[PDB]
Amino acid sequence: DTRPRFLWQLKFECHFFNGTERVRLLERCIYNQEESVRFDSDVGEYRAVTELGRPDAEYWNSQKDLLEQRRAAVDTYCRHNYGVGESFTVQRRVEPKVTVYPSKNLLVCSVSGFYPGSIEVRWFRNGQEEKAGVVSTGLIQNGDWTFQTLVMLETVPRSGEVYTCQVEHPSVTSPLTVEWRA
Amino acid sequence: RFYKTLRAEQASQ
Amino acid sequence: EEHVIIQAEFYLNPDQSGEFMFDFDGDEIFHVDMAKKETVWRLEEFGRFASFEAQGALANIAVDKANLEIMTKRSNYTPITNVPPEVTVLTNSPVELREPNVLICFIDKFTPPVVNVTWLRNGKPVTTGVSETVFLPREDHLFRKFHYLPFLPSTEDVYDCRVEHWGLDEPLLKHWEFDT
Ligand SMILES: *[C@@H]1O[C@H](CO)[C@@H](O)[C@H](O)[C@H]1NC(C)=O
Repeated sequence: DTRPRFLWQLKFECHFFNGTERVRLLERCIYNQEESVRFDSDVGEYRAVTELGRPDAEYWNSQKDLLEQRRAAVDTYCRHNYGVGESFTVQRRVEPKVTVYPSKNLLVCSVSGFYPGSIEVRWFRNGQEEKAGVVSTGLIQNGDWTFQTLVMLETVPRSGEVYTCQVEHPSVTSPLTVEWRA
Repeated sequence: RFYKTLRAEQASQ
Repeated sequence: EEHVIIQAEFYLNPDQSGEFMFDFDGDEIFHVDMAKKETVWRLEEFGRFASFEAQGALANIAVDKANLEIMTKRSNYTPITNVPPEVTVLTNSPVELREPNVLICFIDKFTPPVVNVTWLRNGKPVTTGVSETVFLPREDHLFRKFHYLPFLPSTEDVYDCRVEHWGLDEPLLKHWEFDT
């Protein structure tokens, strides 16, 4: 299909810092791939980002009920919607499945199926932390409310050497430890 | 509890 | 920061395809099915602890369609430049023989939000057991999407993810097979 396409996106972004202490609303209108106009609660009015957005920022700012409604939305909408799903979003905890395996020479630590994305993975060689030669895939979001990470250790293991992968996550009270002997 | 929808606004004609 | 909740909607012409969805830290809470005019929760649990009135979502889409038609004229009919996707095939967990797993096709950094994704099991299209997500938003104003294929790790099977997008000249085929 070679026919031209015209796309319009509307986004309301509620950004929460220290629970619901500080909240910020961001209304963004995007024509094709260029954001044209926006309402930032920290500013208090519609602002044109591109020339295309100038009639809208001008039009929407002339409507007092809009500016009234949008200035209060951090409480009526953002703080409301955060409470609506707090127990299964903010309070969601899924314990990761930790697996250590060699993949040549590299020693892989697979941490999968966890929630939230906030994780710490530490490698150890005979009880001592090995910070150098550590390479991660980063945090992989699988799109089903679980994450995964792969934390590799560049090492040519000597016999008798015990490698340890230590994982720390909000889901567990104490760190998850997986051992691997050469 | 119900999720709230923020109403889209009609643009400059 | 700590958390971000996004109400993301789009309308696309001439396709006449709209979308309304909620995102919590990148992950879809729900979307509104435009045909069935009803709320589709990402995980069933969400439907048991929260509720939604989809007519508000469908009213927003009518406005998005109306505003797209205004912007189309205003921009002197400037169309979208196709941005082709970055395709990645990966598994949900480390692969073990005969242990059920899920193949993920991550289609990222693309626009407009229109793709054909097909899973191929030994060259033939597997149209059964598959699932997908809606077009998820990005900060660069492009889309991301995921396609899933629950499978049983085998030594005698090969998989391919076939992605077709208008920004690509030929289909993008991403391979996966069990190693060692
Ligand atoms: C999807 O498949 C149909 C098959 O006829 C094709 O014509 C169409 O262009 C495809 N869409 C995309 C986005 O590639």
